[PDB]
Amino acid sequence: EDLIDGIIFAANYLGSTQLLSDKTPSKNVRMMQAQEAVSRIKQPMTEVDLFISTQRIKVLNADTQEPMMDHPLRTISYIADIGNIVVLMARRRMPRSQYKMICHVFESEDAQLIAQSIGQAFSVAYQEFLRAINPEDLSQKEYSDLLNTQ
Ligand SMILES: [Cl-]
Repeated sequence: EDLIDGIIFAANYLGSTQLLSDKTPSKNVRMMQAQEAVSRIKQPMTEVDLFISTQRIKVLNADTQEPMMDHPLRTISYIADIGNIVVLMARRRMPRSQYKMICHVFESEDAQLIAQSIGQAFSVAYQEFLRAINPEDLSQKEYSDLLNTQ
């Protein structure tokens, strides 16, 4: 076989928004944060390399090759692409009972491939809960809802 364990994409990092809350943010709140982040795109940027594996997503400065963000895959709450834009949201570590959600925005010719690569690295892990129900017995609306709350 020719299994791929990691992939790196060039992209321009446009910046991020951060949301603090006293309870984990709902789906409706996360989608509001994602739209607001996109609506801010005018435009300063940093060239980055975006590394995706089954364990984590890391953003490296392209020029220095030093990490700027390192997110374990299990903390990603949302990934989407629209045109050349990629939006990636992650729950940041906070003391107990405080919550911080970060929404990063990138631009790349490979936006759709990047979002697809993240999405599938994720739902690979999430479906690894055969040892906790058989995903293949959940409808589309059931699995989709699992991903949006769990
Ligand atoms: Cl890794």
